[PDB]
Amino acid sequence: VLSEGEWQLVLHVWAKVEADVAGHGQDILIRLFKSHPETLEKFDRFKHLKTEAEMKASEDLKKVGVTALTALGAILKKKGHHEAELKPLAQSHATKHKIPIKYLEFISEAIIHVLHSRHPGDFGADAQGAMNKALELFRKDIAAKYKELGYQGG
Ligand code: HEM
Repeated sequence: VLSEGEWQLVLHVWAKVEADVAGHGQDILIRLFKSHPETLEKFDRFKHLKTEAEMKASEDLKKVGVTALTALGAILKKKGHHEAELKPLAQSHATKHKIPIKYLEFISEAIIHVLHSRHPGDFGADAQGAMNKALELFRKDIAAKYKELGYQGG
């Protein structure tokens, strides 16, 4: 799917994320919630967080962000050979929480935005394209695992 060069650009910027998984996770979630507020409804433990400062102060939100970016990091490092990592995540998202593919599109946008905000010198056009392809492949494979479980992802 992705070229070896595209994967290298993906994993190069991901190494920058790993310098501060918590801070990236916070900014991505807060960007997702501000750009698409309906996504905040999937997090009942976050309903009382009304301001950006309250979200940044919530260790719970921070930990949830770290858990997400950790799983995505492990998937990206498989360079497309991620069935074993993607199936449990698809099941969690399709049976417990029911997350539509469109919401995975929303957070992908927030991921790209935060990465370019923090690392423009390591996230120009070729790298953005590479990361977009990797996230597209993630969403496409999650969608197929969704259907396999009987959840159509809408
Ligand atoms: C790249 C995108 C995402 C990744 C990698 C991801 C990953 C994860 C992981 C690893 C868990 C923990 C599951 C477990 O231990 O069984 C989780 C939980 C969850 N995810 Fe996602 N997720 C993503 C996107 C989203 C989006 C966009 C939403 C909602 C808008 C969402 C909602 C949830 C919820 C509600 C939970 C359960 C956490 C809790 O309620 O305490 N996720 N996610």
